[PDB]
Amino acid sequence: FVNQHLCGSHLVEALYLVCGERGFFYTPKT
Amino acid sequence: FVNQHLCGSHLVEALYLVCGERGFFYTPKT
Amino acid sequence: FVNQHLCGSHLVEALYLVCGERGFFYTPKT
Amino acid sequence: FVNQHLCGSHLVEALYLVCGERGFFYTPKT
Amino acid sequence: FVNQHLCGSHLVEALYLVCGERGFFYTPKT
Amino acid sequence: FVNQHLCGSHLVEALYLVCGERGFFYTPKT
Amino acid sequence: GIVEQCCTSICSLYQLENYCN
Amino acid sequence: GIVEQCCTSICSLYQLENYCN
Amino acid sequence: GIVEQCCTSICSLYQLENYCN
Amino acid sequence: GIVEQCCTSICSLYQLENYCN
Amino acid sequence: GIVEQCCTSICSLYQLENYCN
Amino acid sequence: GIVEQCCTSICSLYQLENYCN
Ligand SMILES: [Zn+2]
Ligand SMILES: [Zn+2]
Repeated sequence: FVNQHLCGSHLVEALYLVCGERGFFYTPKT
Repeated sequence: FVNQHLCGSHLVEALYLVCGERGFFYTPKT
Repeated sequence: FVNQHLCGSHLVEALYLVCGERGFFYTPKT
Repeated sequence: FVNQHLCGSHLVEALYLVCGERGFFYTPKT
Repeated sequence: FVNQHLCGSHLVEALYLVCGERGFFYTPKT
Repeated sequence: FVNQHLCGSHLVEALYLVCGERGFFYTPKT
Repeated sequence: GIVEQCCTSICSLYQLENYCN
Repeated sequence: GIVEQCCTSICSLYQLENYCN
Repeated sequence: GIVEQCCTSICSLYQLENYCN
Repeated sequence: GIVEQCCTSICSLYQLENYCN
Repeated sequence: GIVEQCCTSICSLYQLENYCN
Repeated sequence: GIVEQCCTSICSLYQLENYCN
């Protein structure tokens, strides 16, 4: 039932771009 | 002379995958 | 000396995302 | 229930490539 | 009901990388 | 002077797509 | 109408060829 | 908490803007 | 003219915002 | 058979390691 | 020989079509 | 410093492994 592993990869790509070239952190946790 | 913007997008994809669903941070700086 | 073909592919991806599910046009010309 | 947002991103990539460096428009609507 | 086409695209990327610049094959069949 | 590693990644993506869900082999060698 | 034709079923190459300029 | 907010529903641009440094 | 403006220099977000419908 | 083993369940690294030349 | 033909010059579609099974 | 180490030369897997939490 894979889906969270590919779903987190669709956000990272649309995340660092939003910044433009500054930096960001990705920590998946409650 | 674009290249660093597309070069940092080839690493992020090959970075969160190494972890394996754990978490990581991306901060480009000296 | 490829570079414009891969350069136009790095923009399209960062283009439809900016819209946010609205629509856009890509016409490369002087 | 995300799926259409990631589904429209798998086509754009396989769309501008078909043209071959010519141009194309992406307008999702009925 | 697309899914296998985008599913085989998530593996190829995480396949040639495992090798490490050696070579590999992708033949989807029973 | 990286460039061949990222250049081989721009073809694999535009290679399996050409087939259309059939199969292909990637072996870089003279 | 690519979202209502390719997302539900990989459109053929000819059908997707009629979308380029 | 991006996995429990965007994976279940495309987060808005403003909500995703509060995640950048 | 995105190929002759962003490929030579990452266009700003505002300039790229004037390209969406 | 990677489509019928990794698509239904992320194959392990060892199993995917036996597919490289 | 795709690394020594497409990396130096985008190979044509026909040339890349002779590489599929 | 991944931009000044991998962008100039594919960093090794061990070097990139010391960047994960
Ligand atoms: Zn690239
Ligand atoms: Zn995907």
